[PDB]
Amino acid sequence: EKLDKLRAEVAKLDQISENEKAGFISLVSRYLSQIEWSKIQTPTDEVVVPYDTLASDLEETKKLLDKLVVLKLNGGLGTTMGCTGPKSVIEVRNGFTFLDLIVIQIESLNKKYGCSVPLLLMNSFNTHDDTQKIVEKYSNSNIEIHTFNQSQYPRIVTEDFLPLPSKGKSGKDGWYPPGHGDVFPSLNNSGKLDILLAQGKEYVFIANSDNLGAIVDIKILNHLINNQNEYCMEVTPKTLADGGTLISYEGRVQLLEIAQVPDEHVNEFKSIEKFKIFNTNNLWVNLKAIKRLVEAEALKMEIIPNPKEVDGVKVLQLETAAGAAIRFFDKAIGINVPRSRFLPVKATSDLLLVQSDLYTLVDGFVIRNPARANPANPSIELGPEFKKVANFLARFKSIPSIVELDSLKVSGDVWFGSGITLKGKVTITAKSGVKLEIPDGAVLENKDVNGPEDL
Repeated sequence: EKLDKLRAEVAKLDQISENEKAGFISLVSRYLSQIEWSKIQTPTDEVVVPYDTLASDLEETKKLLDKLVVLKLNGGLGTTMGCTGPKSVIEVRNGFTFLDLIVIQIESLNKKYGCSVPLLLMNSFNTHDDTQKIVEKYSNSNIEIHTFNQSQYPRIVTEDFLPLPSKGKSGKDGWYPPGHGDVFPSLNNSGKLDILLAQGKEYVFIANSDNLGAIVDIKILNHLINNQNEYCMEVTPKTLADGGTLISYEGRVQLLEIAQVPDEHVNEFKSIEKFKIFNTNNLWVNLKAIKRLVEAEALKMEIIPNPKEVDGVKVLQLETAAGAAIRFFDKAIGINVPRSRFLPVKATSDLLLVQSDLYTLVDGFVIRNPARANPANPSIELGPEFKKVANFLARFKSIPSIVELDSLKVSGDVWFGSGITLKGKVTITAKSGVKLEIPDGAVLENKDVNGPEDL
């Protein structure tokens, strides 16, 4: 029994709590111990509710908001985009970080309705101390901000299936936060869940701190209160560029990810024709239901292995997803929302969009320029030279105007001046060894640039 050998070594660790050891051992048990395609059903409009059908007063809206807590997933670092510290503290636009804008937006909500919707940041051991220091700057803000630290699990050395860390030794490299599905046991273990319940809060709105579209939506909250759904996942129509989908399966809604799709149906799953929606990671969950299901040990989400290398040594990081929890909640639904609620910043190409003239900031909210009639955003592709935020900023003296852009692709050592306008289809391909400069004031429209001769 490899399970006993691992549980015994986990028990000797002194860096994490007994609750965390038990949760990790549980994940390992499921990992060590596929959907039936013919049973999958497309959700009806009663199971995935189109946003246009939602039922449309300051004081009554306060009564709704008084039941809400806003939780932002803040356990991840800015590594992908070349930044240290929490991903949420990268600057988005006009010097404001993701977390800055979240705070201003809740301040706006509190002012308009005379409420105090609490903000709860779910940190990880990778972000918690920095976030504690950072949230000192909101001390004078019209907001109640709290934080908690999610679970800390040991990485598993793949070769011998033993924990990487050891008793009484430091080192972040030995550990990992076990995904966003951990929000539910962590809300409980940290004590925040009992406090929220005791305060009369009833629903938590969960979202990634890097989704600029994930604002509190009164119509959605109103629907949940009126119909007592225990869980609502916001989905949005699939495009070619898109993720897990909601299905009806054995009489209730559940998330389906490609990992659970048998090989012979992966192409049908990946197609655009059968599944029309995907999960935005905007989640609304009933707090009493979480407590019930955490205490019943019912939240047995699919294990996501997420393997990694620590100084070239292969490790396992067993994780779970927050969206996968939906199949355990009663009266669970999807809501199919417009894509304006799905604006994740995952790459510097997304920063280009939000920092451009395509958007502006209005009281903390990211507002799309109405002069772009096309509701689709331009496609933007940049080479690895632009991967890191600082390098992306250096290579754009100003952000080009892209209101009329269809698509931009840039590769090679390219440096943009200021005051540039891009229209239609623009490709810029700097050949090997060429440091290509796009001049100040350039207008590029339906143009392929392959060298200085094209400028």
